[PDB]
Amino acid sequence: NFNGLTGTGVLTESNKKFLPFQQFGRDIADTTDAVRDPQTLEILDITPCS
Amino acid sequence: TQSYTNSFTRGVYYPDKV
Repeated sequence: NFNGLTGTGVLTESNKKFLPFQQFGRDIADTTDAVRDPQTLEILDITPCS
Repeated sequence: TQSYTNSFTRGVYYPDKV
C-alpha cells in the first residue's frame, strides 16, 4: 500500500515515464500496472504474483 | 478589442493522475 492503493504482486522497477502529476498507472484493461513511491520517485511495475 | 476566434482544440485538461 502506497497512498491508499492496496494490492498484491511483484515489483520490477520499470523506467515508465511517469510525469510529475502521475502517481498511479493503469494498463489497457483498466488494471494497475505501475506505481510511484510516495517518498522517492522510483517507478515500480506491479507484476502479478505466481 | 473583443473579437471572437473559435476554440479549435482549446478546452481539454487532465482529469486524472493515471
